[PDB]
Amino acid sequence: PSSPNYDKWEMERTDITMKHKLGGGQYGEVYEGVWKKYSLTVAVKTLKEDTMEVEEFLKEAAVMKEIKHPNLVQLLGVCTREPPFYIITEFMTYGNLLDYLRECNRQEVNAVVLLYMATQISSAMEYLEKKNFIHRDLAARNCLVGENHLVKVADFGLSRLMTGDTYTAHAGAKFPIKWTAPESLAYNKFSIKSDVWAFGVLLWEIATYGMSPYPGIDLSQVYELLEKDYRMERPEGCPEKVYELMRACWQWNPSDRPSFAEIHQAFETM
Ligand SMILES: CC(C)(C)c1cc(NC(=O)Nc2cccc(Cl)c2Cl)n(-c2ccc3c(c2)C[C@@H](C(=O)O)NC3)n1
Repeated sequence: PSSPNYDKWEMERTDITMKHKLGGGQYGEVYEGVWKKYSLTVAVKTLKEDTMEVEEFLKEAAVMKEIKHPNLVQLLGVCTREPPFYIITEFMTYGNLLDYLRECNRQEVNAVVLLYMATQISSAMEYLEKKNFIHRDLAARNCLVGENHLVKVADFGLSRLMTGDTYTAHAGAKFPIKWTAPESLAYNKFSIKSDVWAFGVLLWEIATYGMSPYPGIDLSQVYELLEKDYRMERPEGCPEKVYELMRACWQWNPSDRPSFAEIHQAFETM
């Protein structure tokens, strides 16, 4: 603290022991680490080369210092002095939520756990809304599961890392089409209300244990279908009030969609 200039986030590289990369590789340069002096497992995001990709890294770190919520990824410290630069967060032990849902025992991860996981996310988004932060890529793949069904919303920059049809072209721009609000597809602008759309698809994800949205529909077909008022059907075993919440998040006009504050209230009140 005595230091005049000072940064409470900056700390010692040699405190962290870096293990192998996470999620094999399809989540980018994010590593398992141990912060030995605390016996804490961590997730470390590094930056190689001299590069001027450096600007983004420092944006990310500056965003994360602002964000403080039990259901949002939490910055534990950084290393910016010398290469590689490090962003350090707590390791969520069960990995991403999509795979967690797909690979889980449904008796242990039963319907109340699903609804508890959904309430955690809605609460995270309530906080972000209050902060006026637009997430832009909300999806199970960007949520993380920790101990005892703790869920945290993150953003792994997955549009530049995932191969396949998750991120695709629509009218000459790139989108995770299945999570994308119609006005975002058509006008390439985003809002908290477009995150609300994403939230409704994420709900459907949770409710189906990680099925790919719009089954039976060709991707080139979703905009036209949404415009004709097609929406996904209620998943098997999904609570009536949860499906109604989905259908509200998927109102054509952004102004008819609930706020996240309202979405959380629906969870409290259901
Ligand atoms: C809104 C909120 C969910 C709080 C969030 C969380 C992160 N970031 C993050 O969750 N990062 C992370 C995840 C797991 C493990 C680690 Cl070690 C980290 Cl650092 N951002 C974030 C901020 C800025 C940037 C990115 C991500 C990604 C990066 C890119 O364009 O590629 N551009 C800048 N916004």
